[PDB]
Amino acid sequence: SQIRQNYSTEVEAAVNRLVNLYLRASYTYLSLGFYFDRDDVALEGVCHFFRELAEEKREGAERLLKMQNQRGGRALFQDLQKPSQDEWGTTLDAMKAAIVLEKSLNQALLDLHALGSAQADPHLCDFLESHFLDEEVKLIKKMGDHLTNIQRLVQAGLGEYLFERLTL
Amino acid sequence: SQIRQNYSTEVEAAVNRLVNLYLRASYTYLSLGFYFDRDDVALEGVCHFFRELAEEKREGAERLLKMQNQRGGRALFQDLQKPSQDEWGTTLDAMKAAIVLEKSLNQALLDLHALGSAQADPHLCDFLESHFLDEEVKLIKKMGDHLTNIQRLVQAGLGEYLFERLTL
Amino acid sequence: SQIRQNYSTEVEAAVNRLVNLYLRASYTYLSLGFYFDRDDVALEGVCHFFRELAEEKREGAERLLKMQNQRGGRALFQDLQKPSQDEWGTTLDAMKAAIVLEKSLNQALLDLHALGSAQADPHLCDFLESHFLDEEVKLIKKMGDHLTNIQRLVQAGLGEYLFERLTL
Amino acid sequence: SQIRQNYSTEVEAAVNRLVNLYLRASYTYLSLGFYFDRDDVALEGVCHFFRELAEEKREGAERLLKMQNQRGGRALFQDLQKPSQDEWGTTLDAMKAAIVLEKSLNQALLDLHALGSAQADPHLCDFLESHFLDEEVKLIKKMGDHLTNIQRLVQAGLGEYLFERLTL
Ligand SMILES: CCc1cccc(CC)c1O
Ligand SMILES: CCc1cccc(CC)c1O
Repeated sequence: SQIRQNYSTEVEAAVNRLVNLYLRASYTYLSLGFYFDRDDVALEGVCHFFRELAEEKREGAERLLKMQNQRGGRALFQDLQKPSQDEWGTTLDAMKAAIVLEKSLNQALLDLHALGSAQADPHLCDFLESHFLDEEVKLIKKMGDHLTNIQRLVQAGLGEYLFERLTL
Repeated sequence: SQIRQNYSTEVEAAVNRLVNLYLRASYTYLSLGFYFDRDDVALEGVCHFFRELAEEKREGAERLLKMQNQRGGRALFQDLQKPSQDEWGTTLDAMKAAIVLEKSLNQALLDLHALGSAQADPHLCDFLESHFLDEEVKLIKKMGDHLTNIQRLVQAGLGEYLFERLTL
Repeated sequence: SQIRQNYSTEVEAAVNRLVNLYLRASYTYLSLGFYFDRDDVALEGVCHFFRELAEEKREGAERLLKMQNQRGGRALFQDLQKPSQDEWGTTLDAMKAAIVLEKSLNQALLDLHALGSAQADPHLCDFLESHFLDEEVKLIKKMGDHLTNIQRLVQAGLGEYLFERLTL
Repeated sequence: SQIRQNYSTEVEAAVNRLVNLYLRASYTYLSLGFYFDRDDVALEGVCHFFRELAEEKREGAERLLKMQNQRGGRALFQDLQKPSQDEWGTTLDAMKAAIVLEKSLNQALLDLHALGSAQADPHLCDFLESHFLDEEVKLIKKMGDHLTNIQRLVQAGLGEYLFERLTL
């Protein structure tokens, strides 16, 4: 590549893996969103919360792909595994599954930053710090806050309704 | 009729029956609306939800009558049977009765579409698809969502109040 | 399902398969878009054309999922197969691959409409006609027009540049 | 210096060298710009592209000098070597020379970031990441894209004209 400079094959490969993780997270949230739109679940604020996360994770993957090209790396796509569940249980179950998911993405970001640091690739390090690391910390904080309020509320049916109406 | 073309006596008669069904549905919802306005029931969001449905079903009947004339059919009116109940119980009872009602109207629409298909009357088929079939599916989806949230909420008095205040 | 009416298990299953086909088409176009953003390919109008198609096909899948829930069907997601190519060749190769893809989606839509017709499901028939069948015919017409102009232009390098600058 | 803190003599000296490299790059682009304004070359979009780069590299040097003073370092200026060529050949030759130049500046930035990291000078590391490293990666990506389109176009005279008219 005529433009490629200081960009290791190890980072290029890890960026392609992180793209797959973000697209898989987007797919998981798409499934979560539509589950809460079911007529027998019917929590529209929960549906909107997850649908908006599907969109954020998709945008995250496209920013990584744009960066891959900016550095002269080559995008390589793999299958997207279907989400781990077909039905997601209560808002509480779903928010616990969402935090598990986000912590895995954050750990993948931290591993990639560690690789870029070892490879002495400061553009990559800065890119992650600028667009991903702080967004994940803020999102995990918000989910943890939601989890705490959901738990304080669970008359489990009444608590689920009020959280969706008054917080989401 | 100088204008009548491809419009069978069977469809003309079924359209007149469907007009009666819609006017009867309007009347049912008028009764439901005023029941929830009773000082000893007093759920104003429920009253408004049903009153607005009375108006939609009346408009539905007038659109069918306009179509009957546009095709050269002849409107024939019958008695409107009084609604099946004088008192409608809880919001839950009422919303279950409303979904029963809407499913009967949807089944009458589907039967009429089947008749128009058999009679090779595409204007009729399109008319139903354009103005009625999707509106019924959306309305039944909304009622099913309401029923699910009402059920999750029923401290039955508190649940009824909160649904009327926070959803309707 | 309390709301489900006239919605066959065969249509429900075929809608879930069509969702997977649209998401796979979105993924293919995402790959096509980023290939044309490569520094050694560098045709930005081509990249934008495919990126915008990725977004349309994703929206198509979400409209199908919303309809599945509106009818009381249950969304079931499968793996998304990676796109069939890692590198897409010239604009001409890519536009030929895009038309192949769109014709497969159109054929899946026509098969689903045939199933809904056989199952006497007019809401489904109308839904496809309203949101999908005409959009596909218009898109295939546009791609065929692009293919004809690309072919008339291929001094193959000069022709590729001018098409991207003056048409896209 | 009353304000100097954690700022090593090695970084201070390297910043002064990087100022000289940026001013020399500005001078090179000034020469490139005016060459394309020659009546016997006459590619005004190329001239404007390089003139605007002369201005960016000059601004880059002034930002480094402002930072040198903010840290309590002392600016020391050296001769600016004249650009390496008096005539720059075709747009293609010139864009290849520009990418060579930018890669040398990027490598000097990466070396300075490595020095700041070794010296445990995070303000310097952040300063480079914030104002220089991403700008260079974006500029090198853009030049690589231009180089690819120039090459696809070279009827070498016609290709040069069309690139200047339709891209620049
Ligand atoms: C944002 C929803 C979504 C999920 C999974 C895969 C794709 C392909 C672009 C997608 O758009
Ligand atoms: C922006 C053009 C330019 C080139 C080289 C040197 C100087 C001195 C400021 C200059 O302004």
